[PDB]
Amino acid sequence: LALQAKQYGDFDRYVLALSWQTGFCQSQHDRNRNERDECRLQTETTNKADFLTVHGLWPGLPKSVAARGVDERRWMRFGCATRPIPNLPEARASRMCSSPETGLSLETAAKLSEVMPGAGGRSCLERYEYAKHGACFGFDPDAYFGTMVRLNQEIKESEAGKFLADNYGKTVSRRDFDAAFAKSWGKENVKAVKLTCQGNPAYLTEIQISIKADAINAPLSANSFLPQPHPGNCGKTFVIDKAGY
Ligand SMILES: [Ca+2]
Repeated sequence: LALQAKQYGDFDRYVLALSWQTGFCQSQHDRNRNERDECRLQTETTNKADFLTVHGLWPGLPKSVAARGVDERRWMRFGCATRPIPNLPEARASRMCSSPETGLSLETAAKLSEVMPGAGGRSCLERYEYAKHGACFGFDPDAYFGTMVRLNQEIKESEAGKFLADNYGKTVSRRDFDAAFAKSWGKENVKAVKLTCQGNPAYLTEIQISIKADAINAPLSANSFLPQPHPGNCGKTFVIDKAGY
């Protein structure tokens, strides 16, 4: 089904936030945070591209919301719980299972789990994600999570995903990562990607991709992306973190 906002649809972009799952787990470990079940075993996998998981799909600041004194910072911090609007219940990162069950179908839930290891169970990442980024738009949860799943697949199967797999555990350059993204998606769209790194030597933790709001329901092409000014904190080279701490 098509992902469509019922209200507040006047935003420019979605950010598809993809974790480099091994690096995410590495960063939580490095910062002495309580280990998550998704991370515990440091389980290896045949297609290393499968470590690129879905963190979320984040609408940008709606113009209606911006008009009420809400800036980017507030929007990023609170999403659907921004005051004075949309002012839906706050999603708490420390208590993700306190957010409502999303009502996603069992079929969608199982597909989601494959690419979002923290979905469901007593982890509930998808509850938190929908509460912060979807509930106030009235997104259909199946359409919303199905879209995340599809987009993640598209990235994974692209030259960008193959680059991560082919360079698993290695130091890569932004130059070469960008060339890989460009191969699939166009040189003009390299700047639609923000890369986040942690640690020293720095390793990849997240890939954020800016997509035109009006393009979200189409398979990704050179026309789907919204380049942005912020490349992220990864610097010129960084490590594609391997499973294990
Ligand atoms: Ca690691």
